[PDB]
Amino acid sequence: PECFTANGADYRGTQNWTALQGGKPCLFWNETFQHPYNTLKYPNGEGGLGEHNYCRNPDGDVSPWCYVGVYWKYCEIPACQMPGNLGCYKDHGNPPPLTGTSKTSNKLTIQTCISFCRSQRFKFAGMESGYACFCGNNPDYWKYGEAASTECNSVCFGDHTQPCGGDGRIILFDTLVGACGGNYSAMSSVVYSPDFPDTYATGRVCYWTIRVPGASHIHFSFPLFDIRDSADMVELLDGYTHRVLARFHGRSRPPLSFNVSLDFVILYFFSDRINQAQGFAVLYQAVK
Amino acid sequence: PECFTANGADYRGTQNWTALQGGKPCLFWNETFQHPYNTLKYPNGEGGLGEHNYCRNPDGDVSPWCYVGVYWKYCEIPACQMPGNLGCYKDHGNPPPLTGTSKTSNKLTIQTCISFCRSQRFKFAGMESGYACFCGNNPDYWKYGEAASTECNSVCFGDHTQPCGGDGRIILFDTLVGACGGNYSAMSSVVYSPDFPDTYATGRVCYWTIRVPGASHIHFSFPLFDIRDSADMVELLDGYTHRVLARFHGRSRPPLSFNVSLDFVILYFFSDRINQAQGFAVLYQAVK
Ligand SMILES: *[C@@H]1O[C@H](CO)[C@@H](O)[C@H](O)[C@H]1NC(C)=O
Ligand SMILES: *[C@@H]1O[C@H](CO)[C@@H](O)[C@H](O)[C@H]1NC(C)=O
Ligand SMILES: *[C@@H]1O[C@H](CO)[C@@H](O)[C@H](O)[C@H]1NC(C)=O
Ligand SMILES: *[C@@H]1O[C@H](CO)[C@@H](O)[C@H](O)[C@H]1NC(C)=O
Ligand SMILES: *[C@@H]1O[C@H](CO)[C@@H](O)[C@H](O)[C@H]1NC(C)=O
Ligand SMILES: *[C@@H]1O[C@H](CO)[C@@H](O)[C@H](O)[C@H]1NC(C)=O
Ligand SMILES: [Ca+2]
Ligand SMILES: [Ca+2]
Repeated sequence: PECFTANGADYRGTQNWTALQGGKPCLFWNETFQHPYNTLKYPNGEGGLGEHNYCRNPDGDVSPWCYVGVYWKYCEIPACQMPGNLGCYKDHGNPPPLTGTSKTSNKLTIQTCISFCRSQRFKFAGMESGYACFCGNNPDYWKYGEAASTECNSVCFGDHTQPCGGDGRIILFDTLVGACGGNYSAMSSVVYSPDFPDTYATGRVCYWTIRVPGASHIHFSFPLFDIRDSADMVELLDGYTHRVLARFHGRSRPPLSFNVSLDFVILYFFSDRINQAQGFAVLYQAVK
Repeated sequence: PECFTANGADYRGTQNWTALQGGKPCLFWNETFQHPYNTLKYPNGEGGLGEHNYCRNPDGDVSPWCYVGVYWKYCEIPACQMPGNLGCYKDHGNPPPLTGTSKTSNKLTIQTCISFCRSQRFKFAGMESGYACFCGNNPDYWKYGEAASTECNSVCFGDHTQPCGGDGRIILFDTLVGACGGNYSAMSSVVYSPDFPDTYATGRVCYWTIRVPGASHIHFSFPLFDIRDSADMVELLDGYTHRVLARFHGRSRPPLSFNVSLDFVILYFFSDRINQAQGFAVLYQAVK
């Protein structure tokens, strides 16, 4: 996976066509001087612009894009799909792709939808048309077929940096995403900060247990780590002893990655009441 | 103040009469071998027993006591009254000492009463008879007079380690006690962990601001510090910069005391979801 955000703001791969099939080539960011976004407005490489023509998302749009009057287009990047975004699917009406429950909200975000469905004990949450939230446990949310991820790019009504599906198009998420806690026993998975992909709420204490029977060690990486405060903190505890193995906060970041020689770890997050930020994504991989 | 707990479990002063006036002298704990409590059952000085006859509370009774068939008695120790316990007062009925609101609860504790009143925006909370909670903003809760603190020693129905008043006797607390947050501007005050004097709840994030216009420094001491986990933590932040000045947790305790050369500090507490403990009491004293 090359993206651990919902809008691929963290994408830093080398796709430079709007689509791998039938796409247009991207312009170079160090020559797009007519346009708002180019390397001269953003020295220091902010949002990943540089001396290339690779798809990027520097302005908080819903997906990566590039300059190509249609002077820019979204890129359809298959590897850029955060873990837990299960895809964009067609919704032909009756029955719907998820059959559990639904609501509409003028402030819908991915997480407010996810959160609504999770509450009600549903496995899957789907957003359509920017404002409609569908929940379900149905395994066959793909019933009407997959759609290009670009057909799910309506802005969420509550957050314009986030995609919320489309007309007859539903963007699907596992409701574990951004839960405040959870048990993980898979060989490898990703854990997101609470409320992800919204910024994390103030005053959260959340922990997740990672227990992989038979592991000799577990490898941790933090492909996303955007925690604001010395007071916000992410901690890994030894599961058996509760000893704090590592403490990360806004002023002491994680190495690319590191290994813990345990089969049982507890990841804790504490959020203060000062400033919120995008949060984190931790990828763990157990090794036998 | 010689006690920062509600039952004086932390009292370590030298009173060895049950009362300073008309009292009986206490027996020595290193010769009370008939009794459950003595220095041979508790080597390592637990609950402050040693080679003395000083009032102590090693068994989680509601107040300090000593051996003197009435073979033991509570001690009436004027200095042992935690900051925010405003005293024990007479209640002669109509009108009551606090006139705001009331409830009864089979699980009453000091904090559940305090919490109920605070919620409703009352300054004062009072417990009577072990089970009755009274709230009020009335300044004259002392209207019927003070009583010996020993007349307020009914066990709280929800916590037998805590006093909850008596028949016609009300024990009074400032509702700031154990609040999850607050602003302090006094020259000196005490801040307690959340839910104090109950053990702190799991999953709390609380902060209190101490801002004393014109202070050159603020002196902090921790006369009580009973935090269980490496994962629970108390932190002091610079108010202007939010820099974490000191981090204390279950495995790294505070010095007797220390000074911060600021007029503006934020005290933060984070409580994990593993084990709770009695909590803390921080005494600050600003200096000009
Ligand atoms: C895409 O970028 C690569 C550099 O990674 C470059 O070799 C190639 O010229 C690019 N293709 C197009 C059409 O820009
Ligand atoms: C921008 O950078 C590319 C890749 O190095 C370079 O080939 C190109 O000529 C540059 N264009 C300008 C206007 O700097
Ligand atoms: C972590 O785990 C693997 C063994 O599975 C090891 O080969 C690799 O070098 C380790 N990485 C670090 C940073 O220790
Ligand atoms: C009280 O204890 C003090 C020691 O601090 C001792 O001098 C004195 O003998 C005691 N008085 C009584 C009656 O025990
Ligand atoms: C206990 O300690 C006191 C104070 O030191 C001492 O005077 C007394 O004789 C001791 N009694 C016994 C039985 O050890
Ligand atoms: C703290 O403050 C006072 C000045 O008000 C100073 O005299 C005292 O020595 C200080 N204590 C510590 C531990 O610095
Ligand atoms: Ca924060
Ligand atoms: Ca704890």
